[PDB]
Formats: sequence, structure tokens, C-alpha cells
Amino acid sequence: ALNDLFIPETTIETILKRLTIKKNIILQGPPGVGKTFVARRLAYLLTGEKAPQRVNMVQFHQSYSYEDFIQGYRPNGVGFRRKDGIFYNFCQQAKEQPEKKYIFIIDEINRANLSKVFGEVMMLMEHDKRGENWSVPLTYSENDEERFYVPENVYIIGLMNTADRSLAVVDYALRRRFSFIDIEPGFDTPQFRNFLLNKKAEPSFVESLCQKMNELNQEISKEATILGKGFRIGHSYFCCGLEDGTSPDTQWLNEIVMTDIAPLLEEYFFDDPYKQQKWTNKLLG
Amino acid sequence: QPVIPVRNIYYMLTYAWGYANLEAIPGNNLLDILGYVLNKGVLQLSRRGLELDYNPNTEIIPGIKGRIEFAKTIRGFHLNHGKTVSTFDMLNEDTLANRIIKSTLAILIKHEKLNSTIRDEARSLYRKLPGISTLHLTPQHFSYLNGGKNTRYYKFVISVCKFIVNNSIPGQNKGHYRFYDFERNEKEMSLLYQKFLYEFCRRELTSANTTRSYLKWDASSISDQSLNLLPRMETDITIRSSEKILIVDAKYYKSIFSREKFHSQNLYQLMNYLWSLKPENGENIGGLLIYPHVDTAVKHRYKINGFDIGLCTVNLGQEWPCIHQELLDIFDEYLK
Amino acid sequence: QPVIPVRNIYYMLTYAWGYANLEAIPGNNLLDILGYVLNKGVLQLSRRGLELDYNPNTEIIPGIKGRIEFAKTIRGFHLNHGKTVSTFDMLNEDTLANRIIKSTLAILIKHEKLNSTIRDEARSLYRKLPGISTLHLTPQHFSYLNGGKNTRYYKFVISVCKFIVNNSIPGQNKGHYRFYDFERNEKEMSLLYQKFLYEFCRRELTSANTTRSYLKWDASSISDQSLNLLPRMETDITIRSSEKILIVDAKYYKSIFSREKFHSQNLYQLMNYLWSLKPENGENIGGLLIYPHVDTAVKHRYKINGFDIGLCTVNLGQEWPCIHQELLDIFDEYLK
Ligand SMILES: Nc1nc2c(ncn2[C@@H]2O[C@H](COP(=O)(O)OP(=O)(O)O)[C@@H](O)[C@H]2O)c(=O)[nH]1
Repeated sequence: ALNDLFIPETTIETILKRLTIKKNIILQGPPGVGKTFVARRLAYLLTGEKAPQRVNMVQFHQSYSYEDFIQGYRPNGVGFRRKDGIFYNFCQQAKEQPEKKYIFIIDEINRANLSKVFGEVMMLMEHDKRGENWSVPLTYSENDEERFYVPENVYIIGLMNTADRSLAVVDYALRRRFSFIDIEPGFDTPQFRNFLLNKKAEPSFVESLCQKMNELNQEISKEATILGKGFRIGHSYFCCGLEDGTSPDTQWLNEIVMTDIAPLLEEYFFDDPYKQQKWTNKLLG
Repeated sequence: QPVIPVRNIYYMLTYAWGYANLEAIPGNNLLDILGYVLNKGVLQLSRRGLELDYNPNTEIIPGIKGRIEFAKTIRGFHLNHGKTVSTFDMLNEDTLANRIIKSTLAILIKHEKLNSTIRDEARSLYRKLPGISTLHLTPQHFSYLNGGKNTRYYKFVISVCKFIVNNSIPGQNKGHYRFYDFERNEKEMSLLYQKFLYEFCRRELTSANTTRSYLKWDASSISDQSLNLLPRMETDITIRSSEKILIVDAKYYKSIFSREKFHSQNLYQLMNYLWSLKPENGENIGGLLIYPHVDTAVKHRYKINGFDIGLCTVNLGQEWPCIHQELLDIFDEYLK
Repeated sequence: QPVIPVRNIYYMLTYAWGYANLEAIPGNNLLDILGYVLNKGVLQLSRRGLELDYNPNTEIIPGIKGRIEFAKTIRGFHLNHGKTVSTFDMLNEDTLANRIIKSTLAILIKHEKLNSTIRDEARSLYRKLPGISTLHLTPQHFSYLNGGKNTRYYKFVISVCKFIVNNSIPGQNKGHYRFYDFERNEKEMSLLYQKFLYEFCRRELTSANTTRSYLKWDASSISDQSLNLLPRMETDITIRSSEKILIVDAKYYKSIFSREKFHSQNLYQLMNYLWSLKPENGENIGGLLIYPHVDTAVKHRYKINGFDIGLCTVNLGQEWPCIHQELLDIFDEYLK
């Protein structure tokens, strides 16, 4: 699972050192850097085995609740029955193989309110208060003796979308525990280039392609307060779409520019269309 | 680079918004004056009582309060853990209007250049409103309240709050604030002046009728009936009486404060307003140029192209009542 | 925020000063263009020869050169150490006009944003003028040369030098310079435009006579015969012909570049110019509004108050000759 990751090798090692220590990482950054992909591959790195079972991924939304996450009382035909969630069940597998590393992926964690979801468990999931000693009876626990303890093997990864203007303030509960990590777009990198060079891409088109995007990313990142640095465009669109072996060229490029990036500029630039028209022309013209 | 004494400016703002002793305050700068009004203004409200607007709340509680929503209750199975999804009406002061006050005060406290006593009193009140929630204010927040359900009094302080927010700039520190140099810019000062008179004249000149009059050019063009290309022309104010009609165009110019050449470029607008405007009554047509000066007031009359035109000034910085006296004297002479 | 292509701007400046292929230069920004003219412009002079003005020099030398001043010689006793106080005429190129060129070039080299080749050539010339003395330039230096003894050619580059000096701002470094964003400001751009036409029309419209006409108001005031308070009114240009007279008022507005509401506030001046102006000949009276646009040109006619008025535009950025074609077409139609 480490053959072609466009991100520099430095950060992906930094995370692995950070992850084994803090155990609760946040990967920020614009959409289209494969936050799911890098994290999904990173999960295999920490295990070292390209095995899916230890890894699970869930997408948070505002209505995501403790009931789905951990424990709930769904009805059967006649009467209500306690139903284990994802995380609760997930840990039961991890307890079997404490030697091995089990990993939980949480996409778009910022959107939901974590507190209602984790509830009691939010204390435990931090690296320090782990093991049998910190075990607690659950909210729905009929008997106090049954307890839940976060094993050390667990490593939790969170993905947060920087792009939204709608964002105002990061949740406090998130900040106290997790180690925030910012993912640069990395549009100008060797592995992305050499991947493109291995595919039917001439260097001029590469240099043309890399040159224009950097100037665009700098422009938006430059006006930091009006628009965050995380608004700057990613690279993931250019990766996919070449599965058929199509040559990447200005003919192919112009569709992705106009189809995918153009509305993104429209949302980012809702003030001046001439300013939009200025940058769209330079990409191809 | 002379400017108006700051205390006098507050009076024209009052007429602009259409709703006192300021000798007490010793801070000449505006924000000291303006805060004292707001800080005292809130206190006037609290004595009578602040606005309490019933906010309906739909939340999950362990019992019946108000009206139960059967659907969300069964779908969430809240009966099982002894809870209901119920709608009820908590009574708060947390409305948009009142939230603006506290959030506005935060900036007021944060302002770097301010009287300490004023900041002391404001910080007290900031604490005295615990329930209300702080906000990061925008004009859209003020925009939503243009409906104006609130009392006549509330709209006054909010109008004050609008002036502060728009005229607030961060200063030496990232958090702290520094007040805008409002007087130095002519356009807003002029736009104040143009609006000042329109609302003022309604108060005092009950004898006359005061209207802003839209005009259509006398032109016809074979190209377009629209005449969109032509400038939009809307009088600053028109003050019509049965015996005589009269138009005023007033603007603030920096050159005029120097007592030399004279800046009357706005006059060029005036004749064309007189021309396209045609009275059915045919009583009379008159025009006035009025400007603000500091030292003295001088009044002239003109008979140019069959039109009766006046140039006049007022010595702002003299005294507000004598200033009020002067204006009534001014309009009376020319109107006659 | 669209602006004119920079190459076209140079042409109007030329007419403004009243005295070519720029395809060669690849630097679109103005200072690249402007320097290439100056750097090449000096070279044109040197081929014919630069101005040499006899500066009389009174100095102490060991012998007779020119005219001896007997008094300073005896009073200083310079005869004893074999010297005389003598007046003679060294021939230099060190005049104010030529000194300005070298001093101007220093700023040109110091400019941070500039073509390297241009800077290379300029640094060569800077060395090639050793005798001439560097200076710290002021407008008063240019002021002293308004007498204009120099040739018609010298006045061109100096006019260029004036533009650079006034439009020079220090940039990133204390020493280095950075060019002014001339196009963005409307007032100077408009003042260019107003002056551009006046000198232009004299060239091409030899058929008509071109004059700026001062006017006196038709008003009389019992207060003052002077009417100093009234605005000074001087036409931008008047282009009189025996069959018809015609006044033009042209200004640069930012709003008009957007193709909506239209900014024609200057029009208010126009009618009053028509009114106070009275022709003895009584051939006709006409007015024109002309503005610069980027994309396209649109022409309209109006018959408002017994006056014949046109609104028209030019698509600057098209091409200078076709632009030159368009203007001659424009004035011809309306003039007729
Ligand atoms: N090979 C490779 N694929 C990438 C890289 N970055 C993104 N991708 C791919 O881009 C596609 C979209 O990724 P993702 O961000 O998860 O989609 P999203 O849900 O819209 O954010 C997936 O195929 C990613 O694996 C990369 O650096 N290398």
C-alpha cells in the first residue's frame, strides 16, 4: 500500500511517529487530496499488512448520534433489544489481538457534535486514560459490572474539511485531544509528476500544469483572512480518470478544468466574475 | 485641516435616524460621546424593561411541557427512556436585537481609545447580561431587523450600534479596536448632511411640505424611450408650499472651510433639476445652495435664468440652539 | 477591474505633450515601454548632437583666459602667486536639461520592476555621460525649463522625464524604485483624456477651429458684480466651425467600463455651459458627451431643451489607427 502516494515522505513518517504517541490525529486540508486515501493507506502502513478488517471508516453528519456509534435500543418484532454500535463492536475485535493494531477512520468529524456522540467515551479515547483501569459502565449498561475500556491498540484518524467558509471556530472538545495536521495540496511533487510522466504526459504539459496550479494556490492562500490557505485546489481530480490509459493533454485537461474546478472557483469567488474569468483563461490560455 | 466640534455632530445624526445634556462628559472625541449615549441608553431601557420575545423551543425533555410532537417521539423511541419531543415557549431576552447590544459592547470595551470610566461602566453591563449570547456582528444582522417590530426606543440604540460597527477598525492590537476618522471623509459626512436636512425639515417646517422628488428628463430620444443612459436624477430635498416651491441641494466640501475660489460644482446639477421639473400650480420656482462653514454665515441671492437662487452658509461649531435658530431663519427668508 | 492595454496609453500622452513601432518591446507594463522611448530617445539626440550651452566661468587660473577681472585679482593679490581672476566660457553639456536626463536615468535603473535588457542599455548610457553631474530632482528643476529654449525634440524626452519623476515611488528597498499604478486613478487618467482631445483636435480637425472657451455666468447679483462665489467655468474644449459650434466634455469614469446604471454626472455641467454661452453668429449650438469604453462604441443623439446632444463611446484597446479612424468619423457626424 506504499507504491504511489503523492504526499512527501516526510509528513507520512511524521504522522506515524505522531500516531503511535498521541493516537488521535486530525488531517486537515482542502478536498481532493485523498484524505480518505492517504489515511486508508496509512492504516495499512501502521499495521504493515494490507488487511481491511482491522480498518473501518465512517462518515459523520450532524444527525450522527451515540445510538448509531455505540449502543441503542432498536425494536425487534415485539420488544426493544439493545444493539451494539460500530465503535463498541469494533473494539471487541481489537481486544482479541492486542498485539495487532486496529484503526478507526472518521470522515468529516467536525460537522457533527462529538459530545453527544461519544458522550462518556470521549474521556477514554485519549491515549492516557486507556486500559482496564479506566473502564466505566456504559450509559445503557443495565449492570455496572459490564464495562468498556479503550485498548491501546486502537488508533483513531479524523478528517476535517478546511474548505468551507461556513466554518467559524473549531470545537474545543476536538482540540484538547487531537493533534492537528495540515495536508498541503502537494501539486508540485515528484511522485505525482513521475506518475504523470510514466503516463503519456510530456514534461512541457507537466511544467505547464504544475506552474499554473501553484500560482492559483498561492493567490488564494495569499489572501489568508478573506479566504483560508486550505481553500487552495488539491490534486485528486487529476489522479483519477486516467484508468483507461488516456493520454493527459490540454484536450483532456480542459474538461477537468471547466467541469470540476470551474464551479469551485465560482463558490470561492462569489464576488467578481471577471476575477474568475481572469484565472480560468490562464489555466488553458 | 479644521473640523467640526464633535459634540455638534451627534445632533445631526439624531435627526438622520429620527430618534439632552452632553456637557457632563469630558471626552471630546466621538466614541466617548457615542458610548455614553449607548451605555446610558441601555440603562433607560432596563428601567422600563428589555424586550422579551417568545422563542418556541422543540427539544427532548423528560416529561410533558407544552405540546408533544408524537412523530419524533416514536421515531426516536424516546418514550422508552422516559423522554418526549415537545414544543414549548421559553421566554428569553436572547433575541437578535438584544444580542446585538452585548456583542456591540464587546467591541466598545475592546476599543483602545476610550474613556476609562466609560469602559468601566460598560464592562459592568457586559457582565450583567449573562444569558444573552455573544456574536460576531455583520450588517446582515442589522438588516434582518429592518422590519422594526421593536419599540421606537430600541431602534435608536441599534442605529447607534450600526454606526459603531461600520465605523470600527482594529487598531494597535489584533483584539483591540480603534475608531474611524469619520469627520475627515467628506462623502459620508455629506451623505449625513443630505439626510440630516430631509428629516429635520419635517420636524420644524410643519408649515411647508417636505418631499424628495424624482424627476424625468424633458429629453426625448429616437433611440430609446428608456433614457437609461441618462443620469438618474433625484432631488436631495424639495420643500413645497402653496405660495412657493423650493429645492435644496447641500453637500460638504473641504475647500469651503477655507474662507478665495469657491467649490460649487454641485450647482451644475441644480439648474437641470429646475428645468425638468414643471409645476402645474405655477406658483413659483426657487432654488437654494446651502453649505456648512465653521466661522460665519453669509447669505446671497441670485436671479440667473428666470430662476431665484440662493447661496448660504451656517457656522457649525457656534451652538446647537442658535444653529437651530439660524436654520429656521434661513428657510423662512428664502421660502417667502 | 479591467484597464486599458498599456501600449495604447502612450499615444494619448504624445498628443498631450504635442511631440512609431512598439511591437518590438515585450514588456507590457508601462515603464518598460516608457524607458525604451527615453533610452532610444536619447540615442536619437546624440546622433545629431546634444545641446551645448556656454556657461561663463569666473575662476582663479595661472594665466590669462578670456577677460580678467582686475578687482578680484588685486584684492586677492593673486598676481603675486601668478594667478588671475578671469572670466571665460567653458563649453559643457552640463546644462539643467541634460543633467535631468542622467539623474532621471538613475531612478530608471533603480526601478525594481523593469526589463533587464532595458536596464542593461540604460546603465551603459549612464556611464557614457561622465562629465554631467547627478542631481536630486524636483519639479522646480523642470519648472525652470518652461522657457523652452531647447529644440522641439528635447522637450519631448523631458516631458517623458517629468512623467517618470512624478510617477515614481520607492518600493521594496530604500534605494530602489517602483512605478506608480497610473491607470487605476481616474483623475489623472481623466485629466489626460481632457488634455488629449484638445491637442489632438488641432492636428486632425484642421477644417474646424479648436478653442477652450472661458464663460461668464448669465447671472447678475445685487450683492456682487464679481460672482467669485459662483463656480469657475471653463469648457474642456470647444470646436467651432462656421456652420455649427460644438462643445465636448469628456471624462474617465470607472463605472462606465462595466456595460446597468450609467455615470453621466458631468452632464450637469454641460447644459449650463450651453446656456451662458451665446453666439453672435447664431449658426447652431451643439453638445457632445464622449467617454472611453473597452469593448465597443455606441452613439446616441438627444434633443433636450432646444439643444442637440450626443452620447458616444470609443473601444480603447482595439487598435490605434482604427481608433484614430473612429474619432474622425465621430466628430464628422455630429459636427455636420
Ligand atoms: N494514487 C493517488 N490517488 C489519489 C491521491 N490523492 C487522491 N487520490 C484519489 O482521489 C480519489 C478521491 O479521493 P477522496 O478525497 O477520498 O474523495 P472525496 O470523498 O471526494 O474527498 C481517490 O481515488 C483517491 O485515492 C494521491 O495522492 N495518489
